[PDB]
Amino acid sequence: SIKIRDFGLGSDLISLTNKAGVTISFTNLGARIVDWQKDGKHLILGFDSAKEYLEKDAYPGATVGPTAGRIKDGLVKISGKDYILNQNEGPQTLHGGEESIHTKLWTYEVTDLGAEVQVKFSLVSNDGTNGYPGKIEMSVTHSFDDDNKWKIHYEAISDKDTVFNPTGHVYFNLNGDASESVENHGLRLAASRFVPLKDQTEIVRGDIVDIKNTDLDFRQEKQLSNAFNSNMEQVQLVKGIDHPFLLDQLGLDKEQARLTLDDTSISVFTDQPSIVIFTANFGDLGTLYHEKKQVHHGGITFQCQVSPGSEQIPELGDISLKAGEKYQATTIYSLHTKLEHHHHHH
Amino acid sequence: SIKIRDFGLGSDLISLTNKAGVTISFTNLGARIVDWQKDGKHLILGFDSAKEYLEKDAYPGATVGPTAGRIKDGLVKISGKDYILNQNEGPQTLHGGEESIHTKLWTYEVTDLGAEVQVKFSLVSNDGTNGYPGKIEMSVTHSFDDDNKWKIHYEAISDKDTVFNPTGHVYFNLNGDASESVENHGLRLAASRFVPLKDQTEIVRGDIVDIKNTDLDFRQEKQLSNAFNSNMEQVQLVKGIDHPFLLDQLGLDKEQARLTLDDTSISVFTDQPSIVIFTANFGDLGTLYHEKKQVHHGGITFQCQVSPGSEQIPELGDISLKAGEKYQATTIYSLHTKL
Ligand SMILES: OC[C@H]1O[C@@H](O)[C@H](O)[C@@H](O)[C@@H]1O
Ligand SMILES: OC[C@H]1O[C@@H](O)[C@H](O)[C@@H](O)[C@@H]1O
Ligand code: NA
Repeated sequence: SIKIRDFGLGSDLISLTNKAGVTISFTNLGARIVDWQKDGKHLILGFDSAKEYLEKDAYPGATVGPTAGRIKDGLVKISGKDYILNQNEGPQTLHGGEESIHTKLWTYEVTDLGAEVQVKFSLVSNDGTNGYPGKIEMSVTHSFDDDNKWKIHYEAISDKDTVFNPTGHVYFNLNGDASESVENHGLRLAASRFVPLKDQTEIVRGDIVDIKNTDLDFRQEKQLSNAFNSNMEQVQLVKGIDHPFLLDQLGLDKEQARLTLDDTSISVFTDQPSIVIFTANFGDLGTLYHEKKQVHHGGITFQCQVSPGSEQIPELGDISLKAGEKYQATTIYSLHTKLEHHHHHH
Repeated sequence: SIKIRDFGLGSDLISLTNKAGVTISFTNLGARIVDWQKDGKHLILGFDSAKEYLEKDAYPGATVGPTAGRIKDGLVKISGKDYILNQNEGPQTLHGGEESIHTKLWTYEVTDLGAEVQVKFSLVSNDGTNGYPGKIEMSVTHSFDDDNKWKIHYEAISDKDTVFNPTGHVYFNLNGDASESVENHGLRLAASRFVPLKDQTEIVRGDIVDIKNTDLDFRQEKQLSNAFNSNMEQVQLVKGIDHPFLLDQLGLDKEQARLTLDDTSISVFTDQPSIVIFTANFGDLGTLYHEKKQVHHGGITFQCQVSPGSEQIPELGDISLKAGEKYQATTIYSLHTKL
């Protein structure tokens, strides 16, 4: 079933319940996921109204872009030309600049396919918005089906050569409580390399490093605590994880990551080459989620996209988008129960 | 009473009914007025869903900007520098360029003051959007009261020197039906001059013209048909009226214009210096409003703002907005019924 109601400030909340009783909800403010529950338990982080997002943290569950991540000095090269984008983090352009797409009300239409329900959000980024050549006609379709798969499908076409590499900013916390650290979760991730950051500004260092057999190696499932407790330079730098991991094998058909807690698992599939993992390294900020003070490490993202830093590390990819060319990207998060045995204590 | 409902594509329809039983409705799609009715008759033109506006005509009732009207060649100069804005009508920038603020979903908040209810719409125009320096934080407040006064109050702040001169694009039609020409309405307007158009491109011609004692003199109430049947080259040029009229006396307290049909009249007040009057000169287009095919001359606007063409005729004013300055504008449409 599908339900809709005002979510505040003119945004709406679209709630779907599939045949298995699982419910998931989205808002057109930032074409974002607001909640995902199983048996009354929140699987992700979210707020209860639109205003909270605007006042507390606008990123959670949002669609971010046009370019996700940081671009050093806000400088990109588009068809031999240098362009400077809005700089909202020091000289850096983070997540598309200020008052970006995650802060706008997108229009939308719901399509009921029975076993699947699609919520297609649309927005036009005008030419020159935040320094980006356009216009860019974007759409993000969020769908949920009877198989417990939440899929995000992105599409875009620009009138001019530009750059495009958006992502989905959901945070998971299988504890269903922000005040509980995700160090108790098990993580499997099919990636043998990562992109180190230069320093506190978080721009890329310039090299790609092999992480096999270090505390960041999750090719074989291990608890997140292993990473959090690590004193490896990079972990200490950011007080957790806040990095792009390069997938070893590409393709929508492969389970790239799996996050488990007891009997619940979330599997990640995508057609993108990297996954930026940020573990809510907010220290004592304590943003309130459902009246619970969020803890350091109280959430984890799996932002699938082309890795940030390609400006400096060309091997990472090319995010350019040619005029008239159709962009597409697909990321899927699937929920499972008793996929494996995970019985630990922390 | 206030009622909020889905208006399509995620947009909302906010309807306010005052003590007199008059109903006015707005949508956050373009911070716009959708309907205004008394005793079951529509006083303005509007559609029944968001999709219609997008498919048929996105301008009716909307907040248009950042700059309302046409800018020759899309060119403006800011702090002595040339800037080219998005061109959406040939080389001109009309109503802020393509996919402008009238096509965006604005956020909003309703404030019930009892005798008056306000709906405050907000939107951020990012720096560089359609060529305009910013970011510009804008808000438009539409309010309605028990005295039948519909007021629009604009506010904006920019992080950078830029240009700003928005307007409200409601079309009135006291016949309550689009298939009926407004030629039968009487119009009074406190302006002795107007700004002629150069040609069919509708860019300003360059001069300011005195209209005293011509078919366009409405200082004394007159029926629109007069203007409409005029042989004035400017009338002939656009097939009706599509021009900026310069108000003789500035100030919000003065009734600047009045539109009448029978027992019903609309008074216009504004703190702006000009009113752009466009009489829906669409010929056979036949846009459908409420299933009624619109006729040529089936509507009239009162776009209060600084006259378009200031790029070429500086006497008209200056639409620059310096960084950090707060822009304000107010326009009121007051409804009256003779007893
Ligand atoms: O929400 C703010 C956070 O956004 C994440 O996507 C970035 O990776 C973090 O470095 C940043 O602190
Ligand atoms: O909606 C399009 C119309 O907008 C009006 O404000 C302009 O004055 C007309 O020239 C134009 O045809
Ligand atoms: Na809505």
